[PDB]
Amino acid sequence: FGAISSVLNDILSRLDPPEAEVQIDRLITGRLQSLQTYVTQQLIRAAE
Amino acid sequence: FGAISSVLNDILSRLDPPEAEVQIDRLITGRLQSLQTYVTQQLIRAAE
Amino acid sequence: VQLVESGGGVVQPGRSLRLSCAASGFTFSIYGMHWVRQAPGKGLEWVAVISYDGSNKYYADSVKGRFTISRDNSKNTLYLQMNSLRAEDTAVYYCAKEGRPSDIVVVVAFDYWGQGTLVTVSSAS
Amino acid sequence: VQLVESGGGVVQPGRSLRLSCAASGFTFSIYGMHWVRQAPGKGLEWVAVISYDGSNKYYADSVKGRFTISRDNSKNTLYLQMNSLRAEDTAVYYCAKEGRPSDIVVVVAFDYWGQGTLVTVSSAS
Amino acid sequence: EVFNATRFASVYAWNRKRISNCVADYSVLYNSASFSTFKCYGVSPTKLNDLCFTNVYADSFVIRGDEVRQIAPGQTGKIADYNYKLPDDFTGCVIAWNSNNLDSKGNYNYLYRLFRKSNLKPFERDISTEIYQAGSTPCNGVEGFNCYFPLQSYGFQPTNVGYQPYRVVVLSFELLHAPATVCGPKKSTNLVKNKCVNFNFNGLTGTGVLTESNKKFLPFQQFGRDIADTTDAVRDPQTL
Amino acid sequence: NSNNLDSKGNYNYLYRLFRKSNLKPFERDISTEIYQAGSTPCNGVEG
Amino acid sequence: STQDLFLPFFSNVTWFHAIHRFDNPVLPFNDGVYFASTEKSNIIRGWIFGTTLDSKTQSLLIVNNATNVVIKVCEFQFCNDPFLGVNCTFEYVSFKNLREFVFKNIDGYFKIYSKHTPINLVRDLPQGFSALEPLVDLPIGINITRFQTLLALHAAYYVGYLQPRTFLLKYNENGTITDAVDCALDPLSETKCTLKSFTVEKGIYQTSNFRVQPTESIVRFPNITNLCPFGEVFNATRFASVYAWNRKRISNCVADYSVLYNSASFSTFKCYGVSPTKLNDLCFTNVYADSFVIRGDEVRQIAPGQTGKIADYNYKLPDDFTGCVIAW
Amino acid sequence: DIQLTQSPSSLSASVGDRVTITCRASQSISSYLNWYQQKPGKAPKLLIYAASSLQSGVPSRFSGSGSGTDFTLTISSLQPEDFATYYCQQSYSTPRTFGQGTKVEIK
Amino acid sequence: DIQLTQSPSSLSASVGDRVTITCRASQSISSYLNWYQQKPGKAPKLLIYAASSLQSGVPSRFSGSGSGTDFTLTISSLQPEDFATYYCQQSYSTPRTFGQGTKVEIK
Ligand SMILES: *[C@@H]1O[C@H](CO)[C@@H](O[C@@H]2O[C@H](CO)[C@@H](O)[C@H](O)[C@H]2NC(C)=O)[C@H](O)[C@H]1NC(C)=O
Ligand SMILES: *[C@@H]1O[C@H](CO)[C@@H](O)[C@H](O)[C@H]1NC(C)=O
Ligand SMILES: *[C@@H]1O[C@H](CO)[C@@H](O)[C@H](O)[C@H]1NC(C)=O
Ligand SMILES: *[C@@H]1O[C@H](CO)[C@@H](O)[C@H](O)[C@H]1NC(C)=O
Ligand SMILES: *[C@@H]1O[C@H](CO)[C@@H](O)[C@H](O)[C@H]1NC(C)=O
Repeated sequence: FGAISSVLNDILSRLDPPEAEVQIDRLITGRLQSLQTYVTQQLIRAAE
Repeated sequence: FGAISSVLNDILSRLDPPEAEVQIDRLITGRLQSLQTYVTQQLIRAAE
Repeated sequence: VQLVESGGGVVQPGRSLRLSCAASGFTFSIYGMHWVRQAPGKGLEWVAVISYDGSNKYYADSVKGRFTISRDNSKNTLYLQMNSLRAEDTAVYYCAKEGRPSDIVVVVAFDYWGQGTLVTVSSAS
Repeated sequence: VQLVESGGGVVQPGRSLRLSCAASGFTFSIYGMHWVRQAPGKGLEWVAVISYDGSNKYYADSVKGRFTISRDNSKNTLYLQMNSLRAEDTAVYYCAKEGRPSDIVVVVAFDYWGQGTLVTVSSAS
Repeated sequence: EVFNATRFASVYAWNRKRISNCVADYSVLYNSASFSTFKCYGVSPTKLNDLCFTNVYADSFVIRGDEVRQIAPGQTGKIADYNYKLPDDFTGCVIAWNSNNLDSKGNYNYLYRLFRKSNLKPFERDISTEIYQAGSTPCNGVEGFNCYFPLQSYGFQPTNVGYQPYRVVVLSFELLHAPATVCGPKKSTNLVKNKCVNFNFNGLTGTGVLTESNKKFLPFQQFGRDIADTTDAVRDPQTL
Repeated sequence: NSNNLDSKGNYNYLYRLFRKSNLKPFERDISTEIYQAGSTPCNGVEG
Repeated sequence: STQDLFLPFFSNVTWFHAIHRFDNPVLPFNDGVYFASTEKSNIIRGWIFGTTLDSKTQSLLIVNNATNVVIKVCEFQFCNDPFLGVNCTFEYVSFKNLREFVFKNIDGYFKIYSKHTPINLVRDLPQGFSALEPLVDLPIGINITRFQTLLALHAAYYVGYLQPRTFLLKYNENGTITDAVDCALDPLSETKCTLKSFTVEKGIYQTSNFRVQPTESIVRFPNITNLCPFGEVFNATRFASVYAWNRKRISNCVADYSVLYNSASFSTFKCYGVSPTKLNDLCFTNVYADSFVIRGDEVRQIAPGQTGKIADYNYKLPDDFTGCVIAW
Repeated sequence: DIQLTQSPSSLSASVGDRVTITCRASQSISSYLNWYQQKPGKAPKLLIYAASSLQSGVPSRFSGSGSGTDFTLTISSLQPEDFATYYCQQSYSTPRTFGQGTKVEIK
Repeated sequence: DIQLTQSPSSLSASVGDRVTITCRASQSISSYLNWYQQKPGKAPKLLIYAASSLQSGVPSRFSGSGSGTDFTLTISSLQPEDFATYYCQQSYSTPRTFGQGTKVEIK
């Protein structure tokens, strides 16, 4: 999701929080967007 | 989508990747979000 | 920066003498202090050191027990109380402060000297 | 940067001589080297130039065929093999280094000179 | 040894030093205050000693003061584009300090390689003389006009801050899920099994329940993975 | 600019670089804390 | 599914013999090399990896003397026919056999793989599938371009070149690679990768996207009859006196600076403001041409940031302007 | 060959005067002169390169200018040590050549 | 106690000479020496610190080098005002000690 590493802990390691926050925030928006799609698919599939 | 210009080729041509990547990322998120809406509309309309 | 010394002169052997070193132009209470003496016609000899706060003191071997270095951070003055004076203690005594420039400041060096005061331990009248 | 020249002396007309210029104070192996001669009381006359690697060698009009320039990047020494000497070749010969003072490197320039050595082509004793 | 080495090569031919199979402590490098610049991009400097690296490369060279800024990720400059180029993403630290003490005697030993390299890929050393290339119609001689020979020389003199020589060493870390040749100075605790314990093997990290496994690794392999490419099995470093 | 009032060499000011390893935001470190940088001995300046 | 330098399936591999008088010629290296050798008497003994193979530059060596494996990276002096009869750096020490090897050089590392399947077909390469474990890794890092083998002289071997394809590797339970499909081998195989399953059942499957590559290129710009009058300015019959410098304004025309640049009759084509090459490229609104006559010394005198008779008294040039002084 | 001709061949002037020495090339070399100062019995010293750039350590009074074929060496205000022989020298192409020399003497 | 031995203890030289003043350290101190010039009846002045870094105002003809236990003070061109006694000084540990002094005399 356009961050330095996909593993969240590797972001917690490998750099201090004040900069690491920016990398994590990019991870969150990607992951959160994945649920939005997955849930929305279920509701429509659940309706079927 | 809150970027310098709508045309992808512009931002690529005028600016080299280190700065443009931020702008290209903005067009991706805007376009990709736009694609989500159309597909989700189709899935709902398809069920009807 | 100035270091004006005083208290030197002739003293009978075995008695005591106190030197003074007036500091100005810099933050006295933050720099460590040294006394350095030079006997007539001979080389340089380190004497003593006192920390910025006066808690730390070292002395040369030849003055251990007899010489006490002190500090007055209020008046910005350095002293050297010389006790049990003897002939080999006759020397020109300098005060100086530690000092470090700006860049290699990690390495501690030496710098600006007091003008020196003469103390002679001799029984002649 | 130093350029020590040698190999001068008296030579009879028609014989040969080798001039040497020892390089120090800089990376020799990356620069072109020039020979410049000055006839007694006369003006400067460019003689020969060699590329840094010695693959390229150009000579002036008056010395084509007779003069050979050579190079030893291991000893950082420049040589000028002169052959078929004649009366007009009498001159104080300089070795010289390309050099370029700043960023206008599109100037490729001329710089520091050796001290120069005298070559006399004469049958006199 | 590398950081306080007596001599470093010129920038146009920078030496690459491989560090592997050694325990490395970066507190010592951090602690010294002689270092003018300790800028680190991929990793925060304090945490260096903690982490494990698959590979460390040490690059040493000497540059003028003004050029130190050019030695950076995604930085464009004379020396950056022509001589030594950093990938924008590289995980490493840049260490720089003055060389007026050890050099700047005029000093012409150091060369910095101008036009002759116009655009340069990251992390290659280019030493080719290319006799007179940059741009011209005549070629392949001692020729003059508009050829302008590439390897121009720094002139280092005590007169020269912006023009003062700065020794710079650049450390590049390679980070991967592999046997990390180099790690920091951290003691090893005893192994505990069948219990919820936070663990890091070979600096792998993670929390789980360590249990003995019947699955048989092939001799070369070290890390197992699941269908979702999630670490499920590891080979203990100390005891296989 | 402060040249007009200050900078007479004026050594009055102090900046404490060597052993101040880190400070939290909006925090003052007024402890002199003689010296640490790294080693076991003390009571002298040393090298 | 993984992407790596693999040998494409069903490829052409050169087949060199160790028979009848024969030789082991030098072969080009590449991003990688596949070396499979079939044996009855264990003849093959070596490899070479050098840029030059002539002691000029470093050349890696691998040779198996009877029970020892040797690796060296000196600048060896190799014979033109390097054969083993019946500035130095790192060193390492330790048809019924098909000793396949994959020698790949990546990211400054030289990796070797191995397998020792026993075979009864002496003619040619057996159909089958043996995966190759990584035998040894060593960090040599040389600009390797060439390749040669060393044969014991009193056993044909094959050479293939790896390519950057994408493969789907079917790991088994205990971990052995049993099957793989080359994602680009044939349209059927493209499906298997896309479905990510080896069996593909009845139906129609969308796999990839067709594309038409742009073939030529066009750059365009309108022709115009507004040609720059610079020639008229230079070729004017009479210029005015230096004190009365005529100022001619130029606008609404296309200017061929290059034609001026190529013309060489002009004795001095000095430029300060802009390099004459960029003049044709770079375009401004206002162009001013000044015309007058002076002596040769004064041609020098008319320059920015300069004090002189013509320089100051009658026509002054500011230090700052972007312009070129042309005198002939 | 590219021929460089200096004029005048010699000139007399006094300290503080403004002097001008010209070197003209048979063909345009467009920025490639080099100006040197030579004293009798010693090797020349470089003054101006690219015909307009002042070499380090040479006083700011020395100045060169021009491009193409017409070039000038100028010393704004003469001092006793500046009386000498000055040579122009092209580097545009080979063979490299010199001007015939310009001698500056005391008036 | 770190002992500093200078060699020679005295030397005679002429104006313009290149003279080397040497200091040996009993144990490695590796960059820490401070060089001082002392003239009879006057207080010493710092010349070289960190064994190779020039003190402000000290003319460049004084130059220093060394690391470990091997150190030198070198004068490229001796000046008449440079004739004096020079002391190396160590600062690795306490107490700080001095070399015995090198007297630079006129030959
Ligand atoms: C490894 O060496 C080869 C030469 O054997 C290099 O290839 C040359 O690259 C240059 C590019 O600057 C081309 O102009 C040459 O034509 C190439 N040589 C040949 C024979 O074609 C190669 O660049 C070297 N590797 C690296 C990474 O530089
Ligand atoms: C393999 O070689 C044969 C000739 O022996 C040729 O006809 C064929 O096209 C080649 N195939 C490939 C994939 O290169
Ligand atoms: C095999 O080759 C190596 C390479 O140097 C040589 O040293 C060795 O003696 C040879 N023989 C054996 C048995 O290793
Ligand atoms: C060994 O390497 C150095 C590195 O520059 C080189 O100068 C030298 O010529 C090499 N040895 C030989 C025999 O070429
Ligand atoms: C599992 O391991 C055994 C050897 O102990 C072997 O016989 C079997 O083939 C292995 N399974 C696979 C899939 O390789």
